Amino acid sequence: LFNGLTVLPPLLTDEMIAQYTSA
Amino acid sequence: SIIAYTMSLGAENSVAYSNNSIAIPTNFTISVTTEILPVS
Ligand SMILES: *[C@@H]1O[C@H](CO)[C@@H](O)[C@H](O)[C@H]1NC(C)=O
Repeated sequence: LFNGLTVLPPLLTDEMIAQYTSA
Repeated sequence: SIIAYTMSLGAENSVAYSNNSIAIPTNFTISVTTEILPVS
């Protein structure tokens, strides 16, 4: 892979996603 | 009052698997859906 630039997280995780796939 | 939950992806189910198993239906169905799209 401050000065008012904000980075955000996503709605789904690197984990849940890995759980969707399994299905 | 208000709450915050972890997001459940769906209801746990399972497929009864076995090396000599099958699932075949008996009754069909018809089900209308929708799909809205832009054109202009
Ligand atoms: C099929 O489904 C319809 C309604 O869902 C029902 O009226 C009918 O009896 C069903 N037929 C069989 C063979 O289960």
